[PDB]
Amino acid sequence: KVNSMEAYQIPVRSNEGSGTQVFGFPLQPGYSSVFSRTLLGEILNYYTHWSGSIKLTFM
Amino acid sequence: CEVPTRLNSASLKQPYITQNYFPVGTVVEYECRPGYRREPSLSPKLTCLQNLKWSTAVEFCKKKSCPNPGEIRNGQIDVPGGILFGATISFSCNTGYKLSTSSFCLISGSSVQWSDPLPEC
Amino acid sequence: GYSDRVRSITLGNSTITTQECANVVVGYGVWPDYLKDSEATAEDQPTQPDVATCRFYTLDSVQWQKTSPGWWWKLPDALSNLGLFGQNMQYHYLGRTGYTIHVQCNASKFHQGCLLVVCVPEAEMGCATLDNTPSSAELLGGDAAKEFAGEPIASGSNKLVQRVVYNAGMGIGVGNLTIFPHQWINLRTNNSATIVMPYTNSVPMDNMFRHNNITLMVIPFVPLDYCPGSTTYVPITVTIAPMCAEYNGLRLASH
Amino acid sequence: GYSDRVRSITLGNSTITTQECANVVVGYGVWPDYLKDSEATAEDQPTQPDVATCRFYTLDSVQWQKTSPGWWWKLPDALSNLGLFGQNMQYHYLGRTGYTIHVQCNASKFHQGCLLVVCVPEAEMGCATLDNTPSSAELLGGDAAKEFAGEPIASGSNKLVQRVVYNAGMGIGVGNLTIFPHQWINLRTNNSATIVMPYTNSVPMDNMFRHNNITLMVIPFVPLDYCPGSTTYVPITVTIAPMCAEYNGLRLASH
Amino acid sequence: RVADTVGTGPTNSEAIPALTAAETGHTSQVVPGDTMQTRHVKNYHSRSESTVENFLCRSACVYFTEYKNSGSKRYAEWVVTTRQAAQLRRKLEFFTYIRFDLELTFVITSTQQPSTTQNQDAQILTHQIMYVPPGGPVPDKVDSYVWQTSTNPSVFWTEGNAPPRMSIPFLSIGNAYSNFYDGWSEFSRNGVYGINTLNNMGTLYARHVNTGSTGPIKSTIRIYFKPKHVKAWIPRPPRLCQYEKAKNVNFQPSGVTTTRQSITTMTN
Amino acid sequence: RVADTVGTGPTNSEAIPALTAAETGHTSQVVPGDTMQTRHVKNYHSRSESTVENFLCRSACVYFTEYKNSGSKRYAEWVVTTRQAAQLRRKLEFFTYIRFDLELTFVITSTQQPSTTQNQDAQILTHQIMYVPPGGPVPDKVDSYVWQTSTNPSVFWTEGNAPPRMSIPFLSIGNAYSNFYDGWSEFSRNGVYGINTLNNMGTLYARHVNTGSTGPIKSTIRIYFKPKHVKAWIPRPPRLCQYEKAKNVNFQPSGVTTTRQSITTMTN
Amino acid sequence: ASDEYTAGGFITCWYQTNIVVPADAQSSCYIMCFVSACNDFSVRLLKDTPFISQNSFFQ
Amino acid sequence: GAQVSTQKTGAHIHYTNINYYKDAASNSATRQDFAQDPGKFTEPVKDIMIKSLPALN
Amino acid sequence: GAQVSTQKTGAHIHYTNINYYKDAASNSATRQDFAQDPGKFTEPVKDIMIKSLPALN
Ligand SMILES: CCCCCCCCCCCCCCCC(=O)O
Ligand SMILES: CCCCCCCCCCCCCCCC(=O)O
Repeated sequence: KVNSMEAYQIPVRSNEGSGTQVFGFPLQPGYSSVFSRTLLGEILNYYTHWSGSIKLTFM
Repeated sequence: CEVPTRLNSASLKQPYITQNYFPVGTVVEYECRPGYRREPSLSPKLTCLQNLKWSTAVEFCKKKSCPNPGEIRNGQIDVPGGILFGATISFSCNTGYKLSTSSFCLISGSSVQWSDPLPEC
Repeated sequence: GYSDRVRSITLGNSTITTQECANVVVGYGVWPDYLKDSEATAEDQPTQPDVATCRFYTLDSVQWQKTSPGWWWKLPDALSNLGLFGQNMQYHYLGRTGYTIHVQCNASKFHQGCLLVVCVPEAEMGCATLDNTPSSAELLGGDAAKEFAGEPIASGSNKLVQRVVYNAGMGIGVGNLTIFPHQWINLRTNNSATIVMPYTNSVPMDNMFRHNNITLMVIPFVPLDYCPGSTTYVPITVTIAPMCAEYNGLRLASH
Repeated sequence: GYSDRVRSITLGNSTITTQECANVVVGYGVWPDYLKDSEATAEDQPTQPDVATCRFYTLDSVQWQKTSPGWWWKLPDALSNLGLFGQNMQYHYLGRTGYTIHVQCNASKFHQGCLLVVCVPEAEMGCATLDNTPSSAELLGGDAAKEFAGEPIASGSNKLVQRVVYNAGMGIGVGNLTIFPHQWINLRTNNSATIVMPYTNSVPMDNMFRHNNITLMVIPFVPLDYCPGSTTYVPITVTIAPMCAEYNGLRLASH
Repeated sequence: RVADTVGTGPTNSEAIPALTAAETGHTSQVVPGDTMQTRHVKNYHSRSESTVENFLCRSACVYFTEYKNSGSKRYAEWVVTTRQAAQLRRKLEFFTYIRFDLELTFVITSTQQPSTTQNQDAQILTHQIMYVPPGGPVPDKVDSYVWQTSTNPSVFWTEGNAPPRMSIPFLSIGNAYSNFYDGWSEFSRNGVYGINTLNNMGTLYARHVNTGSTGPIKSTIRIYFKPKHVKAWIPRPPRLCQYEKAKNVNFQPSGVTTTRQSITTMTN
Repeated sequence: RVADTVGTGPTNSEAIPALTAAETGHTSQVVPGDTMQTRHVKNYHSRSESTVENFLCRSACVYFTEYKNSGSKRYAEWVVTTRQAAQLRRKLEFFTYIRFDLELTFVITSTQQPSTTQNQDAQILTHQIMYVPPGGPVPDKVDSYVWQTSTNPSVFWTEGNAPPRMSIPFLSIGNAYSNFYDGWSEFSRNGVYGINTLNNMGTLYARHVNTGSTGPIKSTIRIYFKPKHVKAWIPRPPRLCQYEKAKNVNFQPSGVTTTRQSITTMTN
Repeated sequence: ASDEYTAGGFITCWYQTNIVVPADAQSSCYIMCFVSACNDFSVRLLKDTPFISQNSFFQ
Repeated sequence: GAQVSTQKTGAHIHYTNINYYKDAASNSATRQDFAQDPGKFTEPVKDIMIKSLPALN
Repeated sequence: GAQVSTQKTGAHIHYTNINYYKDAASNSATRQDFAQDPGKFTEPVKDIMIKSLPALN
């Protein structure tokens, strides 16, 4: 999925159940593969300490 | 061009290994050495450029992960170096019980497994 | 009273109306203007047509299919053969203009998808063969749109442009492009996206035939989808209007 | 500008958002508060956690079917084993809190139905056998929802609760319940219903394990209906947040 | 100084700070105190090491070459370009247009080569580094007349001393440097395509002023570039792929990131 | 200035300055003039060399390692830690939490190794010392691309000059350094236990920039740490036993002091 | 970098109710996620990115 | 003709600078320019957007 | 912008200091901070204890 655009899509579909999980990942912008290549991650990988809040926008 | 760059993760694919003349614009392919698993994002190919120099090369393979060690009854497992290929876990016992002592993640067939099984204590 | 989902734009003898629109993105916060006397370098007097040049030109349409990678357009090249704009930039040696881009897509409430509409300044692209450089025909498509490719272009003795959608032909990250003034077309929210771009360059004026300043990239991030029975042909249209355009160095027409 | 169909609620470290909501019902016009010095009776100092206790807890979901009679929840019992709230009311002898109830249902424009969401104070219930009284397990369902019954429960040598929907287990009239602060979920108008309830009782504080102050009753008055092809699984979720909660009499944990 | 947090409480209003439309492309300016209860804490942190200067203001090796005191290669040459290495190139490529003064530093180191000449007693070597602007007379040989360096700038360094350092102003015919160019050398859209057309920084030469010893000696000069007085415009995404050439942006396609087990995995 | 003595005389009162209870743990604030007759003498002595700064503000060697210009070991590495030596470690361990700036100084010395290569005429050696912060690309080989030191700090020294020296600020994610830690890396009370969990100061590398001669040469780099701007909290008793490891406080049991003949012996 | 002392936490997403789709409408949808730094964000030690690499001088 | 300016110290003592060359390209680096304006990249829209109000109304 | 302070001389003549770098971590060491307060370690008790009075009365 990393060799296409499908790496950016979170697949939510209707199911005969409730309370299941969609996604989950750790809060490691510098180390986690999820945030490593984002603008934030690419800027963090030039430094050693980070401190502040993170905004996640889901569309 | 000379011999392609040696990489710890992967090894030159056959028959390029038995080849010593590489003209300009020649592509060579690599393969993951044991255990090493192929990385889907990176592509294992190198091209001899006009400057008679190979293209930039990065580790195209990563170490395989051994299974979770488990949970030894009445015992403590010490994992100083993860559970990747080539690590070593240590088996200890609590005060009041008598106990192998260590296990090594090694390649056994097509995957990696622990060597010594969990002891009893 | 008012809503904020309706917007009209009037330039020259042309008008554009919208019923479902997001806001309007304004470049880097800068509105296009003319060149000042304290920042000019060329000495002869410029020409400013201001009516025929500053109007909405409508390029062709492209069909959005369930498997379309995306399209790109070079704006100095796209309007090169269209209207007086093309005739002006043809005879003149130097040119300076800002581009407003309006991209429109039409669908129902049962169609789903998402487009990113982005303006990249200085979108230098690569070639399938590491040695050699891309041909002008492959990089520049006039009167037509160039399409990205889902899978990597093969390397041989060729001058083809690397069209991988995930690398945007620049080898970078498609997600990180948002750094450039952009917008989205979410088929459940907005029919069209409008971006106003000023003149960005390192020199005050530049020849509009050998250098392309900005490139427009329309990339579907979520594929188009619908159930059988609804319309299968969904086109995308792009309207470009030049703004505050001035030209210098009148010379014999260049073909 | 504003609309009035959007509402956000923030309590503790939790937030609730809504795009299609009716107004907010506020108990009997009273907003929950703490206990005053001129109305207290217990003498030791109370504890007020105020952050962990005052947050949104989300119970399980229940499927709404074409033939569902309805469900009921005892709030002191529902949150008894969930979070610090459960630990606080466990160790303490006396407790006092107000409950805000948010019930949410999601559907399309082609689905039809109607739910009544009502908070009944002191919902004493009856038993299938006229002699004898109902068992605690039948009356109280924790970590789960209790369901009404379409047809009358048989009388024998049993401790089962009479679950008739038309008598609401109290022998009264389901239509007349509106006397209690309530709301409706009409699938063509509102996705969710929110009710804020203060602390109602005849004594200032009470043991939260042997007495249940209020009961939440979700009753479908118009059955769910749709045409073949649309989604058949429609769940209902209930989020409860305790408000202004104080406890007295620290003692050994009660299981 | 970074912005301090603001203390807030519970809320049951119609204000919807969290709900927004990203179709506009406007980044939401929400703070944690909008979706939860927060305390008021003064923040004393500072964004002083994140400024453009502190970011690019460090010495970085951009090239090194080797020349000898005998044989064929008696002098060394280099066509000035910052794309030779990867680290500084990738740091510079964050921006489309950059304007900056340059602090050049040179490190020169010699080494005795294996031979068979007996009785080797060398003397101190002196090196000359001559810069030729484009259009100048380039040295054709090591004893060339051009080494006079009348108009041309030159630096002379004796081994065992501190490394030579000089400051170069913003040299450009434009109003800013261009890291990227989307055009052709000719007006007919043919010929050189890319940033190579803009490049025209001249050539740099280096030689031994004396043989020093009867035995072979090879010297190596290292070039270090520290940008100062930096001003930058239009930022752009960092290079995901690996570089291949210095004259062009040509690359080999690579995946967006690195793959994990499933979409619910907390580990790499 | 130290407190001067006060002159007193005889006394037959009910004041009992000498009698006290040490059960409280209050140290008695009695002076000699309370239990005897004293003269008044001004005291001009000063506690200026007993301040925390003057105590810890001295250069101390914390490590030294050897690298060559040929063979296998072509470069040297060291994981930054102040527990390698005994003297500075024991001076620092007087306090639980310490905050201090660091003045680093490097001493590099070379030596010709026994061989059989004839005609040896070396040149001046230049050394490079590169510091990599944790998470950086560590050199895998001596001719590694990482030596560019774009973002990473580096120092270049030519032999025969004054030893290199630089100043490092208070680097820590906490509010003070911790000499002691009573916890585990994982929240489950398992894994690394001790001050090793807190340690994360990165790695320091060193190499010869040039071979210099056709014969073997071995260099040795010495690291010196001088604390300055020192602030300290919570003092603790000095290490009675001898140290054994750098990652932990493990020790071998030893007696409180040294034994004499009897309880009435005036000699050791 | 990855340090177990400075742990971050976990970010997850769950179905609150169920996706409600009318007849003749696709029941499988996608979500997208954006990340941005907050006003209090800050970073504190210049270093070299691990991703950038090179075997020999280009061209 | 010297310049006296404050140094970079921790929160919760002046330095002196003289220029010796006459080219203004030989001075030291400007390390203390802490000025920001992220409104060009974040929020480049034409109509202002208040946080608490709905974006599209 | 120089600082003139007294030196360390015997009991019973000024020095001049200028800062050249702009980091406040490059200054010299603070060798002349003679301030003490041993009341935290000696006498950390809650109720004051006068010397001449009995400790436990
Ligand atoms: C005595 C020796 C003098 C040497 C002078 C060398 C001058 C080099 C100037 C290089 C300027 C920077 C080039 C940037 C190129 C670009 O990004 O377009
Ligand atoms: C150019 C060379 C730069 C070298 C930089 C070395 C930085 C070392 C920093 C060490 C700080 C003190 C560590 C104390 C550890 C502790 O007690 O927890």
